[PDB]
Amino acid sequence: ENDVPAILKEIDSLVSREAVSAKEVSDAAVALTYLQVKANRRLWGKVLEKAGAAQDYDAASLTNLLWAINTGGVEHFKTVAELAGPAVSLLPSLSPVQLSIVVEALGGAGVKNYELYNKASAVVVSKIGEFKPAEIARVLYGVAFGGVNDVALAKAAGKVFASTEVDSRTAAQALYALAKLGRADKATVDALLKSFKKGTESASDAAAASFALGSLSFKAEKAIVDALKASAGDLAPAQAVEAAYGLALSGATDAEAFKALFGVVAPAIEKAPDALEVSSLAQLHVASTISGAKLPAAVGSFVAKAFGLAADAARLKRSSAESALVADVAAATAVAFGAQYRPEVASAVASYVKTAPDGSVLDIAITKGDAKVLVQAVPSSLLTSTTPAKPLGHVAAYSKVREAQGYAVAVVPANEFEALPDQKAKAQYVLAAIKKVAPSF
Amino acid sequence: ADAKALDELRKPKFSSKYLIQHVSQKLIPAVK
Amino acid sequence: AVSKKEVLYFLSSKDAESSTAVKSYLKSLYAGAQVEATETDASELIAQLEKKYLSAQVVEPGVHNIALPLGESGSAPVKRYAAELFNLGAQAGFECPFIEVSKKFGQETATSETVKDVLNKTKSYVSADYNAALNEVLSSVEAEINGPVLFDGKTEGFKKFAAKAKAVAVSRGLPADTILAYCAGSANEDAADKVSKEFFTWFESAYTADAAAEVKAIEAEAASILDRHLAKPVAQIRKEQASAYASLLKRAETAKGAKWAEKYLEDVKAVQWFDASVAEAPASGPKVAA
Amino acid sequence: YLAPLRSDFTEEITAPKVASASNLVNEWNN
Amino acid sequence: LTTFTFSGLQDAPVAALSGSIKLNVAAKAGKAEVTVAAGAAKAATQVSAAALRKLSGSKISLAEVARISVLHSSIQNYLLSLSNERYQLLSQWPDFTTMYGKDFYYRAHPEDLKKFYDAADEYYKLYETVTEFDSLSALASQVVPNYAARRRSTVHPAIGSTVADGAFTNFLLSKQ
Amino acid sequence: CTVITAEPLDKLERVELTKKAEKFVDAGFKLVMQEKIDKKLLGGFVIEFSDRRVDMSTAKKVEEFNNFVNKLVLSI
Repeated sequence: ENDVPAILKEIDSLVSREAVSAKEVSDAAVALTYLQVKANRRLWGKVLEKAGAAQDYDAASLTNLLWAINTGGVEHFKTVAELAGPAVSLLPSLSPVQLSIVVEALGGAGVKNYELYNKASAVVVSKIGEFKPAEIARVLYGVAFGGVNDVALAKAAGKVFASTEVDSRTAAQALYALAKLGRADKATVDALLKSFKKGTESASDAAAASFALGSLSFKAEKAIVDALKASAGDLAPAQAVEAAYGLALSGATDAEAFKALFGVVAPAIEKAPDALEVSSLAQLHVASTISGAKLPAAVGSFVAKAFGLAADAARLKRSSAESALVADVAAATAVAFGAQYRPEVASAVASYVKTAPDGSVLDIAITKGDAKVLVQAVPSSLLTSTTPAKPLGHVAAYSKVREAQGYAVAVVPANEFEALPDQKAKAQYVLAAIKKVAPSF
Repeated sequence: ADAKALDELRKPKFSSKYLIQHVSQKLIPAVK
Repeated sequence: AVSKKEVLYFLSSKDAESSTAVKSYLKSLYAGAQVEATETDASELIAQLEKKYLSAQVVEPGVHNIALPLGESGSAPVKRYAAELFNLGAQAGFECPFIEVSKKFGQETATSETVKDVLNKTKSYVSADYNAALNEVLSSVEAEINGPVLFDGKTEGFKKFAAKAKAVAVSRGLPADTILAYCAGSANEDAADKVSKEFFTWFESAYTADAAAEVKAIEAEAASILDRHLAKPVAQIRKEQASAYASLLKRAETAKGAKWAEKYLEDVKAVQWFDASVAEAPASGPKVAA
Repeated sequence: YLAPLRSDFTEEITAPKVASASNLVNEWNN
Repeated sequence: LTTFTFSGLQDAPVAALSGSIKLNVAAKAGKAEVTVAAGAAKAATQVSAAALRKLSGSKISLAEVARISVLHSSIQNYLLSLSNERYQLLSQWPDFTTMYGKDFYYRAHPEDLKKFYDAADEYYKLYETVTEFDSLSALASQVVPNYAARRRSTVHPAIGSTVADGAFTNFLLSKQ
Repeated sequence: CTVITAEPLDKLERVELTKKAEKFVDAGFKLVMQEKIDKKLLGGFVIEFSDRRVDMSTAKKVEEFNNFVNKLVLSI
């Protein structure tokens, strides 16, 4: 009366024919999500193949199909991005719940379709009271992870977040969206923090809200920390390590919380060390050095190497305007410690390039004997999008993880560095930024 | 023998990648 | 294995055989083995050369995993192909392609004095249908100046030239106003939101025209190769294709010890195994160990 | 099915040289 | 996908749109009972709202098991879909085996009967070469290397004409 | 003598350049200098003695580097 392998063989023989319509493949995908069949992949591949194969799409079949692709968590960028044809072409024929589901699911897979995001953002801002706040958080998640830096939808979202109480899921998704956008809009974050009162129904919402307030670097609320330490079995290693990274970046000293989060991932990393991307291993090393939460002995040195690999990876893929910024800031550093003629500047800048103890290469590293100072450049991607124009939490993480290595990091943001008109001015700016944090030099 | 893996099959087969790697490994130690 | 400046490129790439080698590298890291120190040397020419010859090793597995949208209906298949090429570009180290070719114009015309040097030394990196339309307006402003238009911007003659270069630029179909105001930036972001919208909707139109033009060229090239192929009898086709395949196999067997010939014959064994696996179970395809 | 492996870098950014759609179909109708 | 998904048992699909598989949810505030009807088999499961949030933890990461590559499989797919366009107009050739009889022989002029016989052999040559489907797997391997050399550029893979025109105008119309 | 540079010389750049260019007179002569600015040099220096020239400027260095890279890729 309940037998799952017979119904799996049913759904496998369901979409193995030649002429599957939209409704059959859509309900096949929804039925695969409702049984939790992540263990089996080829049946999922048949579903995705027939989903990219069909040509007709009405509204509800595409909405259910992209909902199932989202909630089941299949990533196949070709067949998801090929759903954007009917997703664009049916856009006033989609209801607002359908529009939020489709824009959220195409945003989650990173479908780079600026036409869909413009023609969804105009439908949001032209009819805002037509949409529930969860629908606006879904469209904000979609337009934020779809690579659009749209501020009009962000302000129209913050209005509804200011007026009406939302669910902690809705606030968590919207905070994750603004953390992808990098707004750090305090006048909305203080509202969206007020949905973490009754305790969240899930752990993923609390984890992504914690990483959201880590990447925006606001504050821990001590409710989301309690809901995370009290629900840390329901998080993936890529989710729990991201939660610990957001928790350490928000300045948390709750060692039972970080211990309960590393108890997820240290058996996971000791099971397979090579499953996770090295970005999350560097985030784990950041969370393990900032909060001081200790790890097993074969994990600590290994992720210490992984952070060095990630720092050199972000260095080799420097966006060539940041490399100009590092050249200019290192020139200002070599002037401020004394090099007036240009070969002196060139020799000092070429000698300021020592290696860190973990193998990574430091751009501007000075040693006056026994103490070491580091000059850091925060180009544009690690800034916010609001008019205070402050750095994000990744460079504060970098400053905290280099300050554990015996360094005194002085951060030079590029919002302030690019105002000064002369090299003596930039030299005095970098010397004041160094002499505030390491004044002995 | 049969049923190789999954990651052994996602590799695009006759792409170059190895003429270029051989060119780099016989170029950069010969140009430094 | 690697020389460890390859492997910093392969960390963020999501290609398959880069992932397998980097997972084996991380496995060797776990067993008490140290990382190699990055050489903090090799001045700017070697840096750009090694960047150029190691970004090829990330784009070239990445191109062959990108399925073309050949003969598909609509627009969004071209958007899939072009978005996947933008993702490949961001994973191979290159930037957004607009700022990449603007960086190339900054690299090519760092030391140009007049606009005629600009239209000379960047002829290959721009369309000739636009370059002729700029050379005619260059001659038109050159006749009234009766001197070469120097590349400063303070000039009145440069302003009269640019007011018609903007005219031919909007005559081509790209609105030059929104592009100049986008890359030139604004202070208040709520007033820059609409110009970012206009720049991005032009830019999406532009890269779709780029990818669709490459798809039209591949469609016509495959159509021409097939229309030359269907004129042949099957005897010539069979002996021709068998001879060309045997010639390339002998060419890749003449090299021994090199990595590329070894991997070539390895993937030949892979395609022979794939024919055996499709022959053993034609309802399920290849046998994939799960 | 195997290709000649070329490792060369296209410097020029040009239009991709669309070919002519050939006269095989009109020949077969003839 | 991203590391976090924000959907599941909230504005979820309620019913099926096809009769080939029927789906009826019973979603309550805590849990949900999905009694899905599919053929001669049937399943009635039990999921809560935080039970769907455990779905997108370990991602699926689909991939395409191909013979040579996905690119070469797509060019071979287009060559087969062109060979269908040619084969459909070899499907509309008139039958000549109704005119192989000797009654149409001796009423026919010798030159015109010879040209009819050569036309029939020409049809057999066309039909034998348009269904050499094992040759497309190598016929697409000549379209690949110029395309792979055109994506392996010194500036960007997806760079082309109009983006370079836009950046050329943006480079020129700024102050030098 | 004639020394060519991308920018005008700094006064320490001048003394380093004088010491590096006095190596190239094959006598006990007190040769003088003449600075000139050509922007198509990308840094470095060219010593134009009107009898012997040394092109240490990085325009010829990047040109010679491109020719060497091209001479290896046609052999490898």
